[PDB]
Amino acid sequence: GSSHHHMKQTKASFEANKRVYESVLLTFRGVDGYDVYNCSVPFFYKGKMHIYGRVEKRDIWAASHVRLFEETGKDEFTVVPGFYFQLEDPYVAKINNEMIFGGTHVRKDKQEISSYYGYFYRGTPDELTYFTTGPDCMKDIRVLQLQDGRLGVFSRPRVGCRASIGFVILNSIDELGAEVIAKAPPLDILSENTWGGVNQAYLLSSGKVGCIGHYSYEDTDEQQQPQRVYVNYSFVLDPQSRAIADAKIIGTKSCYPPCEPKVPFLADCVFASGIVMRSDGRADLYSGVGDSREGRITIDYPFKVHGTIIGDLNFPMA
Ligand code: NA
Repeated sequence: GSSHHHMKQTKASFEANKRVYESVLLTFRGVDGYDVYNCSVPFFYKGKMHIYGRVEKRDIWAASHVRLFEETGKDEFTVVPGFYFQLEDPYVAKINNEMIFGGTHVRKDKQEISSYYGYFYRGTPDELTYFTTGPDCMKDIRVLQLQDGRLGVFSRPRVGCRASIGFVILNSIDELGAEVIAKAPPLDILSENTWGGVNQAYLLSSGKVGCIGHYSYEDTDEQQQPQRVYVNYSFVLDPQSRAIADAKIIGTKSCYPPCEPKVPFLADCVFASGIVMRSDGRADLYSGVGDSREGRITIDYPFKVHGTIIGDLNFPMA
């Protein structure tokens, strides 16, 4: 698809000191011959765990779609007939008891990518209605509902080697559009020669925002081959002061079971999906692995000092 054609020391510390309690790859049924990866966070609908997956052949020129899957066994998901989107990298949020769903839409002219943008949909998994679009050539836009009911919006401008995560508060999802996302001011998250993005935002009991995302940079492996490193990253935003706290690596490719990446320069790449709280007080971190599989690791809850999650991703029928 679109992506395929100091943190280095922080990562080496993480690789030495990591606490991983469980480690699996997900099995997907019903889409044989496609890879499934870079999913949404899992959510609940009709009493069942579901996830949206990015569905794409291994070939770097193959185009992505998104399908809905339902949990049919432990770490086993079966495609739900009847729901397709022409998108990459799907993601979900709950705003006023409604699903907001998004993905990256790729526009082509004479078999080459001409533009891409975030498409946003609202409703429930049985019927999602496309309603707004992000700015030209931006991805990694994410929303959540804040403690006062307003809409937090994360942007992610990226032009060559200049990238930032931005953030703006809107009154409601009815204001979400290209110009307000484009004008979101920067947050102090990404360093020079790095990139990254929010994948899933959570409202915490303190009123702060717990972010699960990715942090990325260029490196060279032991065999002196190029790698675009992607790590699972967390931080906590204070939406009033805009201060960033407790920024840290929470997962890396070595945490998940071994698997072939889509291309050789994604051998140390994981693209976060989100966390699900467990019966044992730990977090299940779901992630894309090598732009080819979806994995799950059990980790310490990454927002302990800033509070527990407010609300859930259990979606009511319309
Ligand atoms: Na991407």
